[PDB]
Formats: sequence, structure tokens, C-alpha cells
Amino acid sequence: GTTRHVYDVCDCLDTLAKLPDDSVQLIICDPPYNIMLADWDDHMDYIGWAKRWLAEAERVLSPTGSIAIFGGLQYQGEAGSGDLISIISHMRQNSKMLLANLIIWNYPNGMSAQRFFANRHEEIAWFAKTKKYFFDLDAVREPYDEETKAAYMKDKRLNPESVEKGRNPTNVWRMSRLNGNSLERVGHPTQKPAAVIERLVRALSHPGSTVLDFFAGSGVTARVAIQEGRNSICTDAAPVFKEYYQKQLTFLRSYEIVEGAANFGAALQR
Ligand SMILES: CSC[C@H]1O[C@@H](n2cnc3c(N)ncnc32)[C@H](O)[C@@H]1O
Repeated sequence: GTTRHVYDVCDCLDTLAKLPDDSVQLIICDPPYNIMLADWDDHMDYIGWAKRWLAEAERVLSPTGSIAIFGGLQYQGEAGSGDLISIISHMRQNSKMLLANLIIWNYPNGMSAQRFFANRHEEIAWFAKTKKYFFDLDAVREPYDEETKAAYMKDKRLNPESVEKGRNPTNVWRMSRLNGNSLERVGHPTQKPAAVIERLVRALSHPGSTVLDFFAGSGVTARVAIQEGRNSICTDAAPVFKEYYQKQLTFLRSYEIVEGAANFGAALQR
């Protein structure tokens, strides 16, 4: 079972336009939260732009597919920008997708603050295309230690099978962000840690399915896809993305890498 991975440098809408309906199982989405100067030629706000790829994202997702959207809740009101709430409010009015979960990524370290509570969180909005979305909870359960696992086993009030499988990790994930010394770092300023992406890939996609990321950034999605046995399509508008993607590979089982949007199909084949 060899997996295929395609990558390229191009705009997110050009990527989405080349993918057929219901062909992707999971989309990893960590988008820019501000439009470009030139975007003022056709839009008057952030959602005017974002709604285009949000609609395409839903179109390419299969009936059992999902999209995980990273974002914060600190939008300051600047024209042309927004946050995760801007997207959620838009989705509530115009999309039939279901918000399966609003996950809180609670990281340990951060900047200090004297005039407010120091920020230690980022959100992940998990939208499912339909009520029949795929979910592999057991693949992400957190096991109990032998001592606790034995303590619950003796409690006949509890189902032993549930004890054996582990606990639901909940919708609050306490995971560290990458540090300036991390081995995963490739140079991208907002690089996401593999651990967070791994949990999303394991729980929201099945082995051999396609994971898509059109704001690929560091290319961490491809590295995780490969390690987890999924196929992937990763694109980014920045030329430097190719360099990052190649670096992710060095960090790395049968898989094939293919460059070029003309080859997206290689990663869509089941
Ligand atoms: C994961 S950080 C967000 C990423 O989105 C990329 N990006 C910004 N605007 C676009 C766009 N219109 N199409 C594709 N990628 C984009 C940026 O280059 C960055 O690496």
C-alpha cells in the first residue's frame, strides 16, 4: 500500500478548481486572516475573499469528509482582516456543514501581559460535510497508566473495554507549539507542530484517503500524511514552499512524491 503525495506552488483557488467534487476526505486549513492589497479590487472584507475557497473546500470534500480550520478569536476590526469567528459566522449563515467540534489548542508557553490575561490558546473549527462524517476516536484515545488502568478494571461500574481503549482526548488539547530549537522547524514563521496535525489526520481521515492542504506553509501536512499512511495534496502560493516541502521529506514505508498541479490525480486515486 504505497501512498502518493503531490505538491506545487499556486493560489488556493487554482488548486481547488482542479479537484473534482467529493474527491477529498480531509482538509487541513490554516489560512491567512487578511486579504492582499490587490484583493481590494474585488472584495470589501475578509469573508468576501474567504467564502470563495470555503465554498470550494466543501465542494471537494466527500460526503464523509471534514475540514479542520485553525484560527483565533482576537480579531481587532481592521478592514480586510478577520478571525475564526468571521468564518464560523459565515458558515452558520451559508453552509450546511456541521460544526462537529470547536477545539481549543492550549499551549504552555507564550508572551507575558500586564494589562490582560496572557494568551495561551488557538482554536480549531472542525466542520463535517454531513452527519455521516468519518471519525476514528480509538485512533486518538489517550491510554491510562498500568496503575490507573488496573484501578478502573476492578471497578465493575465501568466498562472494561472502554478502559482498555483509553480516554477521549476531549476538545481541549494541551500541546506545545514549536520552539526556535525544534527539530521539525524548516524556517516557516507559523509552522504547526506535527503532533497537532497527527491527531486531526488520525481521527478525521481513514488510511489511504486523501488529505488536502491549500495553505500548506511548511508542508507539515504532507510529512504527517506520509507517516500516517494517507495520500496528500499540498499547495501554497509562496515559492519558498517548495524548499520547505523538500525539507520535510528529509525529516522522513512506501510513498511516492510528485511535483505539479497537473498531477493532483496521483493523490486522489484511492
Ligand atoms: C500555514 S500559514 C498560511 C499560508 O498560506 C499561504 N497563502 C496566503 N494567501 C494564499 C493564497 N491566496 N493561496 C494559497 N496560499 C496562500 C501563505 O503563503 C502561507 O504559507
